[PDB]
Amino acid sequence: NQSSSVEVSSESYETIFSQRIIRDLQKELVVGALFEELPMSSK
Amino acid sequence: NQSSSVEVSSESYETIFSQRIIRDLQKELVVGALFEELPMSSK
Amino acid sequence: ILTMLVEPDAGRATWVAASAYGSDNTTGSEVTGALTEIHFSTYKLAAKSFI
Repeated sequence: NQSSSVEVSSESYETIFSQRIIRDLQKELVVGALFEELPMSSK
Repeated sequence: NQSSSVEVSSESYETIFSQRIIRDLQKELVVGALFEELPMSSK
Repeated sequence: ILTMLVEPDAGRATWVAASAYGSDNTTGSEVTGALTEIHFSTYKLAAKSFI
């Protein structure tokens, strides 16, 4: 703040750190799971 | 750290900001309170 | 890392003259102080042996 008579050590003590993680929009997946599956038990 | 596969955004998310406050060695005061007091009520 | 606060140095007031009693100098001067901080870390020591 650096405006009153007394000041804090640095901006680390003027800050609140949050453990919240947020993500943007991700491309939707379409072809990954639209076909039927053919299981195998050999090469 | 920046060593393993996953990292952290900044050092502030690696530090514990403690509110403990410590002070160095202060000069002692001897003359402040060695003489007796003379109370007054006027100029 | 670990960080702690360090208290600043000492202050000193002002002697006012009786002449300046009417004005705003009667308050005196302003004592100010900014905190400081210190940090600690570690190093790694290791040894190995095979049998």
